[PDB]
Amino acid sequence: TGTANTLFGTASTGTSLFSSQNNAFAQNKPTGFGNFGTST
Amino acid sequence: TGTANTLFGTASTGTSLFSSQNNAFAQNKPTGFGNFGTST
Amino acid sequence: TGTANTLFGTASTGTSLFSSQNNAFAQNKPTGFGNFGTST
Amino acid sequence: TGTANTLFGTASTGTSLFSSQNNAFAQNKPTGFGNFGTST
Amino acid sequence: TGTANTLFGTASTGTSLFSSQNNAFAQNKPTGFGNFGTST
Amino acid sequence: TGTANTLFGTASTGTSLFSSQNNAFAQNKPTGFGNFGTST
Amino acid sequence: TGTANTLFGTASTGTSLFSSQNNAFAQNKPTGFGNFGTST
Amino acid sequence: TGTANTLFGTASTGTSLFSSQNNAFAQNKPTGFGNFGTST
Amino acid sequence: TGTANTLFGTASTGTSLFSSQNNAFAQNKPTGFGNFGTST
Amino acid sequence: TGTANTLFGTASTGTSLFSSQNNAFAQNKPTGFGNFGTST
Amino acid sequence: TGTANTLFGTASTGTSLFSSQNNAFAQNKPTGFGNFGTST
Amino acid sequence: TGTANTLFGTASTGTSLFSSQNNAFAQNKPTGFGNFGTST
Amino acid sequence: TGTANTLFGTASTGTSLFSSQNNAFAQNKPTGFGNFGTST
Amino acid sequence: TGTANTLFGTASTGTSLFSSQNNAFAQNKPTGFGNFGTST
Amino acid sequence: TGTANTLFGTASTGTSLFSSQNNAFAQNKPTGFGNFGTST
Amino acid sequence: TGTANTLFGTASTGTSLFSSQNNAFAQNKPTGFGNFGTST
Amino acid sequence: TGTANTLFGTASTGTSLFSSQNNAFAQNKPTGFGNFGTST
Amino acid sequence: TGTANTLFGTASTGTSLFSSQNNAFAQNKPTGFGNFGTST
Amino acid sequence: TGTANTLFGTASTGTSLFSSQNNAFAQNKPTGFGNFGTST
Amino acid sequence: TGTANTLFGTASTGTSLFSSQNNAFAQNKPTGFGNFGTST
Amino acid sequence: TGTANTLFGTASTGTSLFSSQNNAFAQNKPTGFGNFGTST
Amino acid sequence: TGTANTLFGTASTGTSLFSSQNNAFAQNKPTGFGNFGTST
Repeated sequence: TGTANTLFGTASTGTSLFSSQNNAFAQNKPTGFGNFGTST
Repeated sequence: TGTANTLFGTASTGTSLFSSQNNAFAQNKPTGFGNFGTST
Repeated sequence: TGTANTLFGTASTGTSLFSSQNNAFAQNKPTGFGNFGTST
Repeated sequence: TGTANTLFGTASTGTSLFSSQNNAFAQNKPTGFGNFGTST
Repeated sequence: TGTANTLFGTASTGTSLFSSQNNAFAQNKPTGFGNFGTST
Repeated sequence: TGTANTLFGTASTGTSLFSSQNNAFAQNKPTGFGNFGTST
Repeated sequence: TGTANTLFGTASTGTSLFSSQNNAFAQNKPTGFGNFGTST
Repeated sequence: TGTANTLFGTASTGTSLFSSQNNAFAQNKPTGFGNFGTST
Repeated sequence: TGTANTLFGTASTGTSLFSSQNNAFAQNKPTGFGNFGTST
Repeated sequence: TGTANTLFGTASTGTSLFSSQNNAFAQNKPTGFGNFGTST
Repeated sequence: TGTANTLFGTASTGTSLFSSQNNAFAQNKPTGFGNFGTST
Repeated sequence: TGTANTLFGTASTGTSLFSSQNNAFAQNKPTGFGNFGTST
Repeated sequence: TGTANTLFGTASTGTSLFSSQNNAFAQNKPTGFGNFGTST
Repeated sequence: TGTANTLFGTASTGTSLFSSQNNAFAQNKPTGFGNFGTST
Repeated sequence: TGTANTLFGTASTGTSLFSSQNNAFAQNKPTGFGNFGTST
Repeated sequence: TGTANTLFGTASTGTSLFSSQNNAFAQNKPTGFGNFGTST
Repeated sequence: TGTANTLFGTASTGTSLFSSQNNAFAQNKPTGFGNFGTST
Repeated sequence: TGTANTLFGTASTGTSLFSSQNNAFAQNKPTGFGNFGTST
Repeated sequence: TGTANTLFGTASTGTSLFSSQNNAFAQNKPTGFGNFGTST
Repeated sequence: TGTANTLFGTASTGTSLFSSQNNAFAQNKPTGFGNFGTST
Repeated sequence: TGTANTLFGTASTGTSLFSSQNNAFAQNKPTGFGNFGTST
Repeated sequence: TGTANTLFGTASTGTSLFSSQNNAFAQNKPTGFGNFGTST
């Protein structure tokens, strides 16, 4: 109720859950994440 | 209820879940993610 | 209820789920993602 | 009720859950996360 | 009730849960997390 | 009631729960966490 | 009632729960945590 | 009622609970925790 | 009623509970904890 | 009523509870704890 | 009523409860505890 | 029931049911009256 | 019930049910009257 | 009930039910009248 | 009931039920009238 | 009941129920009238 | 009841119930009228 | 009841119930009328 | 009752109930009318 | 009752009940009318 | 009753009840009308 | 009653009840009308 981010990760190897949230009445350039070199 | 991002990742190897959320009344250039070099 | 992004990733190798969301009353150039070098 | 981020991680190996939340009436460039070198 | 971040970690090996929360009426560049070298 | 961060860690090996919370009427660059070298 | 951080740690090996909380009317650069070399 | 941090630690081996709390009307750079070399 | 930090530690081996609390009207750089070499 | 820190430690081996509390109208750099070499 | 720190220690082996409290109208660098070499 | 008034998000007033489950690697072996995994 | 008034998020007024479960590796073996995993 | 007035978050007024459970590796063996894992 | 007035967070006025449980490795063996894990 | 007035956090006025339990490795063996783990 | 007026935290006025329990390794063996672990 | 006026913390005016218990390794063996672990 | 006026901490005016118990390794064996561990 | 006026700590005016008990290794064996461990 | 005026600590004016007990290794064996350990 | 005026400590004006007891290894064996350990 709000931003509910769960993770379960059963019998896993290498699991992660990243979350960002930038709330404002005014916000100059809010990033969530930086640059990615390699993905997946 | 809101932004609900779950991950389950069963018997997995290398699982991730990235989320960004930039809410404002005014926001100059909100990125979510940077540049990707390689994907998948 | 809202933006619900789940991932399951069963017996997987290399799974990811990226999400961006830029809500505003006014937003100059909101990107979601940067440049991709290679995809898939 | 609010941002509820749980993790369960059953029989797992290498599980993590990162969360950021930048609330303001005004915020110049709030990041959530820095640059990623490799992902997943 | 507020930001409730629980973790359960049953029979696990290597589990973590990181959370940041930067509330203000005004905040110049609030990060949540620094740069990541490798993820997952 | 407020930010309630519990951890249960049953039969676990290597479990941790990090939490930061920077509340202010005004705060120049409040980080939550520093740079990460390796994650998960 | 306030920030209630409990930990249970049943039959565990290596469990920890870190919490920071920096409340102010004004605070220049309040960190919660320093740099992490390795995580999880 | 206030910040209530309990720990139970049943049949455990290596359990800890760290908490910091820096309240002020004004506080220049209040950290909670220093740098971490290895985590979990 | 105030900051109530209890620990129970039943049948345990190696249990600890650290707490800091720096209240002021003004406080230059109040840390709670120093640097950590290894955690968990 | 105030900061009530109890410990119970039943059938335990190696239990401790550390608490600091630095109240002031003004306090330059009040630490609670020094550097930790190894934790948990 | 005030800071009430009790310990019960039933059938225990190695139990301790450390408490510090530095109240002032003005106090330059009040520590509570020194450096820790190993913890838990 | 009452009205629901959102700009940027779900204004549900009806019987809104979300479910995410995983029944991965799960084996239902009933001789009689078995139901497994009913996510409505 | 009463009205719900959000700008940026779920204004639910109805019977809103969220569920996330995992039934991974779970084995239901009833002879009679077994239900397993009913996430509504 | 009464109205609910949010800018940036869930203004629930209805019967809002959140659940997260894991039934991983869990084995229900009833001869009669067994229900396991009912997350509404 | 009374109204609820938030800017940045859940203004619940209804019957808000949160639950997180884990039933991992848990084995329900009733001959009659067994329910296990009912998280509403 | 009375109104609830928050800027940055949950203004609950309704019947708000939070629960976190773990029923891990727990074995319910009733012959008759057994309920185990009812987290509402 | 009376109003509740917070800037940065939960202004609960309703019947707010928090619970955290662990029923780990716990075995309910009733012949008749057994309930175990009811965390509301 | 009377009003509650906080800046940085829980202004509860309602029936606020917190509970933390552990029922770990605990075995309820009633023949009749047994309830174990009721944390409201 | 009277009003409660805090800046940095819980201003409870209602029926605030905190409980922490442990029922670890505890065995309830009633033939009739047994309740064990009722932490409200 | 009278008002309560704190800057840095709990200004309770209501019926504030704290309890910590341990019922570890404790065995309730009533034939009739036994209650054990009622921590309100 | 009269007002309570603290800067740094609990200004209780209500019925404030603290209790800490341990019922460890304690065995209640009533045939009729036994209550053991009632910590309010 | 009269007012209570503290800077650094509990200004209780209400019915403040503290109790610490231990009922360890204690065995209540009433046939009728036994109460043991009532710490209010």
